[PDB]
Amino acid sequence: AITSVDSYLLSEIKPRLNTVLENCYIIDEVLKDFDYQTRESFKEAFCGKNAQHEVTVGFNFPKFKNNYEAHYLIQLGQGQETKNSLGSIQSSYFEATGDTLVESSTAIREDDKLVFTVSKPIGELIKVEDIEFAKYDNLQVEGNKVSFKYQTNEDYENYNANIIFTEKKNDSKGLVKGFTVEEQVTVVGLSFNVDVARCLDAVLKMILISMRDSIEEQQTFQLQNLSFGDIAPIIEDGDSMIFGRPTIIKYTSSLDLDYTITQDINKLTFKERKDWK
Amino acid sequence: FINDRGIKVLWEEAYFCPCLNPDTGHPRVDCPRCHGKGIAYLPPKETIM
Ligand SMILES: [Zn+2]
Repeated sequence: AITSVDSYLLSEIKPRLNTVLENCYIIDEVLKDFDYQTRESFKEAFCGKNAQHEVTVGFNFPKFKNNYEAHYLIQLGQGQETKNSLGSIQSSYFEATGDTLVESSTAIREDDKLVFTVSKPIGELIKVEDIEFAKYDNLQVEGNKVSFKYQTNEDYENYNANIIFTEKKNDSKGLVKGFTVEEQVTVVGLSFNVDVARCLDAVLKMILISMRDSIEEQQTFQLQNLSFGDIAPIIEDGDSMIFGRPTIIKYTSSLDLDYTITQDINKLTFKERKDWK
Repeated sequence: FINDRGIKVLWEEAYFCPCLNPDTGHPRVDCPRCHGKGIAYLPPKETIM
């Protein structure tokens, strides 16, 4: 697909940041190496459900004033294409496949089959969690349902699973044409308190490590690489300075389009014609 | 002359807050005596400026 690393990072960082900040012992583990008073002050101010201060995330160049006490500024950077395929053919498909998804589901009995229902039509099934079927189990997929023979499996009549699968758009042939790009995004934790900037740096590094395992950047946005700048005053001529430490996140990812092929051939036919010269 | 020309103001005097971290040297961000500024203020004084 076409991709937007900045919007991915914003969408991914915001919930993760919230879920760490609402959970005190996580911060208590992340900041174990800092000075005791720095740790306790940060945990008192920003952390837990009762926290009176709050962190914020957003892109650069807003028209309004931000929460300069603690704010992650996201800032789309450079990139370059790095590796190309022969013919620019990144892949080919017989059935137009969408995004990868993971969904929780439960088995149910139906007509002496077990079935799992999924919210969308299954274009491909990658894994039913914790199950490997035998041929006897007569595994079949149909529409948005996975179906599974009941006879030997009655104990599992309410078994709970996670389905990893991917959508289908439509039944069509084509070529995925495109290339790989290596692209940079900068993130900086602004604070007018230097110890807050240092803690926001630690929290961001933890978040990015945790992010490396996510499906989003396992399937796309691969090879996350981190670089770190000096701590410096971002703005120097207010009633106080504003500090931050930049980090650069670099990703390798595919830019591509679905070139559908309308041509289809369904029968050869043969004829002999005679040359009398 | 100054009392005629100046506006009434409240003046409060700066001092460094004793909440500064004895190692890092930076203010505690949760300090109630100073709201994350390193500087605490004495009670206000009425003056004209
Ligand atoms: Zn203080």
